[PDB]
Amino acid sequence: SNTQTVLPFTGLNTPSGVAVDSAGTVYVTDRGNNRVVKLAAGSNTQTVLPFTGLNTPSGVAVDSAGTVWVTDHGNNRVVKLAAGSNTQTVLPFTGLNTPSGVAVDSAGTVYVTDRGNNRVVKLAAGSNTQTVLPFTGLNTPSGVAVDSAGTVWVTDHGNNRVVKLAAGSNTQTVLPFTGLNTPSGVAVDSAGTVYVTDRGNNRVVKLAAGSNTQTVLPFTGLNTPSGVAVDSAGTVWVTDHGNNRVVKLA
Repeated sequence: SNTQTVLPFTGLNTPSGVAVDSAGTVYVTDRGNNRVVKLAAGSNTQTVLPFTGLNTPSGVAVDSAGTVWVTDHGNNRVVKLAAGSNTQTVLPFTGLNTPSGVAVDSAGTVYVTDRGNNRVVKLAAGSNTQTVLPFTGLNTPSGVAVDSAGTVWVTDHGNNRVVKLAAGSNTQTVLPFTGLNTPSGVAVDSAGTVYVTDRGNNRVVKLAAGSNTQTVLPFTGLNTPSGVAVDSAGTVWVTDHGNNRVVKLA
């Protein structure tokens, strides 16, 4: 489209994370207001999800069954709400320090960027014991994404790079992005295109599947974009954190 639309959220303050489910519902962590909000496709009226006591919520993910996971960055925990639940559940992660991003795969496995500990942790579906993924050399990692094949992508925020780890691998690959300044969010689509919010450069970039060099997306007037999500139609949603808004691009 090359023409962005602003989503009709109201009263956002420094929105951080964004996720989109199969029905086109958009979930946003309204980080400055300690709340998570959602907008149904073609809806005009946002709903506030019944989380309690959040402290700078920073990442959000949503599975096929509509369960919502949120990184409660200030409380060193990850919380979830099942589709029809009014009580949040704290996941049995241990030792988290300022957790930032979260992603969930088709099997229900949850991946979290444990930002203050420079590591990525996972809770396999049906398991109560976390494992630490074998990334190396991370510095204050923020965004995380997982594709259909179980490959995990991480924005290595402090090192201005984006890395990936194939499932069951001891091999970390640095992706060929260029000139990144504080990459903070990452998304991958079913074709394997990777989208990254380049926060310090006020732009969003992508490495199209099969390409050796990045493209800058035709967004307009971004200020410190923070999070990115993609749906099955290729629509890109970005939390334009410094402008207290959420933008999308078909």
